[PDB]
Amino acid sequence: VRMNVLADALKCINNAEKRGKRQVLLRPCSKVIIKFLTVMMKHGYIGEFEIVDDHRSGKIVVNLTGRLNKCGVISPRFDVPINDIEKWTNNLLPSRQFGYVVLTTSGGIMDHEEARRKHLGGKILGFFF
Amino acid sequence: MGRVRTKTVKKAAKVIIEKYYTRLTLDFHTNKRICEEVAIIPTKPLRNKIAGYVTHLMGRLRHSQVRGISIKLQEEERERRDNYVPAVSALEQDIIEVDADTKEMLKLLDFHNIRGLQLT
Amino acid sequence: EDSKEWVPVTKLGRLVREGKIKSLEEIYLYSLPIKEFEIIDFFLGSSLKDEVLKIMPVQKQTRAGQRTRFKAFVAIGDNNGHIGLGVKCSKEVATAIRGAIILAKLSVVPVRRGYWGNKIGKPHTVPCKVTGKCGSVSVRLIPAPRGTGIVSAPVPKKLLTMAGIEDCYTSARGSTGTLGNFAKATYAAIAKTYAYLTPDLWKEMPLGSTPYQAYSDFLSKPTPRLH
Amino acid sequence: DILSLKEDDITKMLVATTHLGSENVNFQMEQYVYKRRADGVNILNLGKTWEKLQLAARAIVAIDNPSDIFVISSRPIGQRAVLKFAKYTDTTPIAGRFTPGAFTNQIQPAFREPRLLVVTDPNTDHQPIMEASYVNIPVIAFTNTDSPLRYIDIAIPCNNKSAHSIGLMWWLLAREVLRLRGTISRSVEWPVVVDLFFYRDPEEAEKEEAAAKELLPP
Amino acid sequence: MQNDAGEFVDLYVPRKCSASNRIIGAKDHASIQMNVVDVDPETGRQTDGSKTYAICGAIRRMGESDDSILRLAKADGIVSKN
Amino acid sequence: TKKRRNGGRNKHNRGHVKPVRCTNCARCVPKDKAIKKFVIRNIVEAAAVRDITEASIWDSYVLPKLYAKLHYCVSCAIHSKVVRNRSREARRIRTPPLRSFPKDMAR
RNA sequence: CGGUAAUUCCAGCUCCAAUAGCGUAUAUUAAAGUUGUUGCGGUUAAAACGUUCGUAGUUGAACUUGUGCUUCAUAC
RNA sequence: GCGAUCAGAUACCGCCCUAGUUCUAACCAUAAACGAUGCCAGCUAGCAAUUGGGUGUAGCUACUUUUAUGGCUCUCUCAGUCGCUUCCGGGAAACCAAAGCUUUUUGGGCUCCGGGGGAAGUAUGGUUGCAAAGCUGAAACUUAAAGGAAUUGACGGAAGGGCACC
Repeated sequence: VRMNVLADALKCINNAEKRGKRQVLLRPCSKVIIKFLTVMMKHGYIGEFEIVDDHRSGKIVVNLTGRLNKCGVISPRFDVPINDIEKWTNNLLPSRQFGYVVLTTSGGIMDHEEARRKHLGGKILGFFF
Repeated sequence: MGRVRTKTVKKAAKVIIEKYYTRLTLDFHTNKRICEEVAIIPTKPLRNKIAGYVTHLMGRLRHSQVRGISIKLQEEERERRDNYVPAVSALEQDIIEVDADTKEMLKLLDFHNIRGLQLT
Repeated sequence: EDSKEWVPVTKLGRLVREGKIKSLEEIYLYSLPIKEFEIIDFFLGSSLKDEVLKIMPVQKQTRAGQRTRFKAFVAIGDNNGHIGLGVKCSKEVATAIRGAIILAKLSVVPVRRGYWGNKIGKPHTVPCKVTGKCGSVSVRLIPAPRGTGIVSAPVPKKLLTMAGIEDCYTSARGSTGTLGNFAKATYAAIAKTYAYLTPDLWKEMPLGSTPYQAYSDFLSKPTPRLH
Repeated sequence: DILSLKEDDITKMLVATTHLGSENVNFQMEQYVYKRRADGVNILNLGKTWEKLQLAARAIVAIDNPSDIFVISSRPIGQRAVLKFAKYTDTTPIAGRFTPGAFTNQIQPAFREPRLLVVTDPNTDHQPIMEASYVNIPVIAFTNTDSPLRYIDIAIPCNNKSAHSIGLMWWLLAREVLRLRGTISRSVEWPVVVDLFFYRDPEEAEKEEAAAKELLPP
Repeated sequence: MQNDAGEFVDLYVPRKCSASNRIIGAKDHASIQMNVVDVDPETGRQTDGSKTYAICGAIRRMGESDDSILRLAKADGIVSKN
Repeated sequence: TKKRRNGGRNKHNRGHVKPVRCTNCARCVPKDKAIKKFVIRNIVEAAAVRDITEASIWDSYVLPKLYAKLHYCVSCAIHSKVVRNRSREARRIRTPPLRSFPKDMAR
């Protein structure tokens, strides 16, 4: 059954990034997906994505750019306090310079470089670099 | 059959013929005489070979010469074999032959309403 | 003493002997075929040291009875930002290493050295993390702060002391006794560092001179201009 | 305009059966195929493939050496055109065998170093295409539907199995290399014929003499 | 790349693929500089001013770089009325 | 070390397939893993045709042939050399060769 | 290695490593991505139950107040 | 049990046949029970067939008639399956369109299983069976290799060639 519905947009972006596609058709559009790509959109790792609506679940057609390498998804959502947030930024993020760990804190989905500013902690969602 | 020709008789037969086909004869006995001129040899049975092989192929260049040789006289004839034969053109002058579905492509693309007629 | 000035064979090395290219990374800029080591004797050669890593013998079973030929490794690296790797088999150990040092020079590639966490003062280690696999060994290069030197096995520490990478973290899986697959694994990891689209490289270039365009006259002339 | 299609040429393009494409399409090449008849006549777009020529023409200039553009062929029906194509432009004609590999050369002081390979067929002339994969080479290939496109930029979809198609397009190349700062006085009608890139007959060559001087005695 | 005291520090900047944005690896030997030159709009008369295109091996080895020229051809308007 | 893509021969989604006795050793070998040869051979073999058609009654009658579908164990068609030992790049072919003529043993 | 010219044995000369320290045993930890959650492996190297059903257990799609609009504190 | 064969032959080959083979009634519960590849889900490419079902002929053909049911061909689509072609993915390789997306210390759930080779599927206990046996299942001891895939050695008892009076 379709277990993790965040996850296989990120294995359809990453899979279709590698072959170098320019547009990507996700299915079926969580509002955690759109909150995730908007985090990937403020940093320009993604185009402007359009949500072709059904009355079923939603479908997204995403425009790809070609700036990113890997969007993954940390299943299960491990509970990540602020103190062990640094543990993950060594692991998932390939340099201290760039890269992002998206996590759901309670004050809205933000990456670690916002939640380490707003002093929030939450559960982890995914990453990208 | 069983008297094949080695490399030296083969690799010298070309290099004298494409150079000195001119003022060269078919007569092997005088083709025996010309090998001491246009090259050198240490021994006379090699001139029994290297003249014998060129004369065992000398008539063969008249009748459909094989590859690997440039006689320097057929290529200047090949300029005339680069002949334009007049006057091959559009055959039925348009041509009127069309596949009857790309006649649309002769109209949807081309503004030429010229006579390309349906042949099924 | 040269004692023999190299002949321009290709059109590329024509230009470096005629001096129309005076920068080594120009051929790296368009990814040219660098197929004469007499190219890199011009640009570098000052500060290019050879180290061998193994002179691993290797044998074949003929009918009476064996025959040994020598797969000598050699490793050249300009001490800041260029590295190479050389492997060849021959009947003598001298005619491997006199010719292995050729085969390392032909594959000399540029290193990207990046700041670990704070961009101050001539970046040192590596911009990202890179794995190079060559047959079941895969060395996983990782940045480190200033002043902690190259921690590895002693072999690819020699691949990085001569690469200009200053302070690196490494970890190597697999049969790490096979030296061919442990040199080449790091070589295919060091050379990777300029093939990874860090977000620093998004604004593009004017995108080209392509020096066969920029110098189409000297290759149009057949006269071998000297100097 | 003058850089547009100029439909006197399509009157000649029907003659070389450029509309006739092969049966099997190969999805890279489907962007040029207009449509198909029943039972395997895949009719390509004719203005696409004419627009490729001026695109190929806009590519073939800005190579300041006309020497350094290697025209090649392997098939002999593509050979009489190609060496005669190098008569007017100063390209190097490569008819037949390549001797792989050309890449540390033998006698020649300068190299046989190309800079834009161009090739009548990607199927059968596959050898130096995949040998153009080493020395940074743009390759224009005359294509049919069934064609590889590996290391190909650009393709030119014509017919590439008739004697007349390759007989046409090299004359179609011959115009636009000279129309575009090649000084043919801006697309006037041609002093050279548009059929010299043809077999006078299939081999063996019958006794069709130079300008066909007929024998008064039998 | 560049440190705080405004320096493009290490060695160079590689060209990116003009088709799908990827980097040109510094040993890419199915790489290209494709210099399509423009033309006078009236008749013939090739003008100076080319259009330089860079196309990586990863795209040409797919074979999908006949059409990936055309997108860079059409968006630059070099091939026209498409 | 797997030698064939299909292993033995050709068992795609059946689970298990019926056996057949080999023609000249009577070995239980299966149906798809069986070198099937199918002969249509004349009854006089090509030299008595000029002798039977003397003593024919009719207008040459033309004579019948045999019709049998012979199965072989894999050894009993390497030993008979119906089928031998292809190369490693020619174990991958099924479609060629005859390439010369109409095949004999019919004839 | 030693099977009668021992770069390993018994020595002598020499030489090296640490040094008021050094060797030996068992134990333990790191090496060990050879117990692996981070992090292993299972076509052929050890390793996918003969098959499917199925409670325990583990794991389960989408949707249910979101940016607007005006101002100032505020980067310039 | 014969008859041969062989140095012997409780074997292969040859003859005779008995339990068995076969049908219902149960037991047994294993196999190279193999795709040596658990299962549910998504993605990443061509091309050729090919079994069902759907659909368009702007196809032929059947004659009941130009027809219409039937067949074929062409076009598209599901559910696929089998082959090839290749990675422009992985792998120790042989290879694999999954054995790929297992990325750089990686993450779609879930279960079963492996930890140098032997000893040993043994010993012993429990449990099932009429029994054969099945499931569970060690250690003392021994040991530095055992194993995988591939190269090069036999134009050494295997095919296909090609020579000479050692």
